[PDB]
Amino acid sequence: QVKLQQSGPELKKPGETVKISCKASGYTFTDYSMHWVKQAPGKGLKWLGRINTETGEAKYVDDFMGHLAFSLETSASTAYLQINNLKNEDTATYFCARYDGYSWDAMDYWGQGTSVIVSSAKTTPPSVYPLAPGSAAQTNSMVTLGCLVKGYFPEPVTVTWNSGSLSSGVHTFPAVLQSDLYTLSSSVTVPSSPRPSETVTCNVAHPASSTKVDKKIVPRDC
Amino acid sequence: KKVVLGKKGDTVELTCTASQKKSIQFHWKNSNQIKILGNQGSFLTKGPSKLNDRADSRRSLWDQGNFPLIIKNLKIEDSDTYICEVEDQKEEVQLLVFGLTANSDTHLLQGQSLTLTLESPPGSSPSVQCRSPRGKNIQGGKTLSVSQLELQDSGTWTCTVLQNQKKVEFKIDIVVLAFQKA
Amino acid sequence: DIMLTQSPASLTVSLGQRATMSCRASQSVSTSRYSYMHWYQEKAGQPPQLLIKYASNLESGVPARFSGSGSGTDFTLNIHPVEAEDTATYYCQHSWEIPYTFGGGTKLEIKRADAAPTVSIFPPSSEQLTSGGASVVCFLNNFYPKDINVKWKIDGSERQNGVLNSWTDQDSKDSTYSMSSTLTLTKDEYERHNSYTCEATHKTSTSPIVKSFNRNEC
Repeated sequence: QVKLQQSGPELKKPGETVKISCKASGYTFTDYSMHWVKQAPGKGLKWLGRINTETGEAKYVDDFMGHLAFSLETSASTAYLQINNLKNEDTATYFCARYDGYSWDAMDYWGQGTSVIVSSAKTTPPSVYPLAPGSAAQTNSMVTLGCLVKGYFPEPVTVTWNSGSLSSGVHTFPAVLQSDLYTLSSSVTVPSSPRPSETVTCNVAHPASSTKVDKKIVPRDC
Repeated sequence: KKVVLGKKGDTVELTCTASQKKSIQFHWKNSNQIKILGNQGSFLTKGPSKLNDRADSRRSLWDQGNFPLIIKNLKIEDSDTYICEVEDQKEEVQLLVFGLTANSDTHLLQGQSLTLTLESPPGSSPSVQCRSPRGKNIQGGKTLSVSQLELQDSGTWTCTVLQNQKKVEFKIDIVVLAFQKA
Repeated sequence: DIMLTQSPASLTVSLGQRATMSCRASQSVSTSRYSYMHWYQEKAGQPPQLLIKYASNLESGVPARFSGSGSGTDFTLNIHPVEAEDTATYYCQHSWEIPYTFGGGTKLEIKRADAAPTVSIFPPSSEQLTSGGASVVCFLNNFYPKDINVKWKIDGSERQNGVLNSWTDQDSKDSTYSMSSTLTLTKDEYERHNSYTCEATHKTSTSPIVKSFNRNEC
């Protein structure tokens, strides 16, 4: 069982350089070509280039000269992809992958996926606001609570309830960007018995600013 | 290193000889680390290569240290630097596959223009020169042209392609008719 | 140049029915023996995963209801019977000649019986009001079809500005959709009004589902 391990996510301004790495551990690095694939947000896959892990030679299909430079470090079974003149188009998820030249497997092993984000906006932590029923009727039995995560940058933000103990009835909506700041919200639907009686807390994390906030939902009713 | 030439839709034999005259372990791959074929156990295996069908070896010659790669119905994009790997050997062979066609369909006419075109692979330096059924010699690059045809040209044309110091030779039959309009 | 064209661009199918997606190559990607084509599955916000390799061979683990076929320039996958977890985008790739390009992709959605959204409205938190902001959030959960319209009414008057909407992708379990609608005001604007209303209306429905709260009511 092999596996490809890439670099963590990256935040860069327009016109900067970024070098994402990919390391193979499980097979002999120099016995398999390595391919890179880009997937821009909301779009499909698109092949980028293969690099010969024996010769160093690589062939790619990038517009404009430079901008896309593939390289190697055989000494540590690691292939690199460098993007030199970044743009808002370059903002995407990047995957490296092996191609079985020996047997009738194909792109049999892929990478975790690196998330390059190119934008001029500065890193901003979120504000976490709890959403509790003002004084609406108890309705059926399943009360709806929520959490509003407003005004942060960049992506991503993750939301869990009771450290993940509450997974059912949970709806976490995709973030929406408005003027260089994202806004996200999440809801949870639980019976009228396990609240206010039991504890309901939303855990939101924004690793870009190293933020962790555990907000407990407490009823309003004045 | 070694450089072999071959015709379109033809057959060629790329040789790879290791010492210890015996059936030892080997395999062929192209420039892109794709196994063409090799011996697994004792049986011949064929890899994901584009050549899977048209590629083969010769079993009996394995006990003589020979491990030949044999490719039938040669297409042009088969041109590549093939690598044979035996024990600790890396024997390389560059195959270049040329082809020759007459871009003037066929059945030409006295006075008309004839053009022979050389289908070469990307990144080659071919030097062609031909010989009509008379003796006259013409030479050029990918495109050899006869300004205006004769009836004496109706016959079999021979053409020599030169890559490096090696060379291949095609023959191509051309017919020429006469005409008038009164 | 080797272009892969997938059809349809999107597919809607009920549970238990057969899903058919085609992939046409501009030139042949096969050699008598084998065909160099591959299918991937990429669910909502997931990485792609190899499903079929070399046109007809199921990847390990992949359920038997998946199948691939074709040769030369025309290729087909089949999913029968379709299941809830099959909601995803599916792509196709050739390994004939570098570049190993991809198809345009085909999004598969499951058709279930229509459902009524579980509407819920929320006044601004005391924390946000302290910071000078005032967002009113309204959730429309577990409805179908996705075709839905939401309307805000501040004191019986329709409000269009400052409303931002978002939807989750089709759920993998129950096959429903959901919607968030957030009305962002300043505290000043917020406290200048009393009644706040969130109304859900479909195209395929006559009954508007309403949820309201009075600001003075606390």
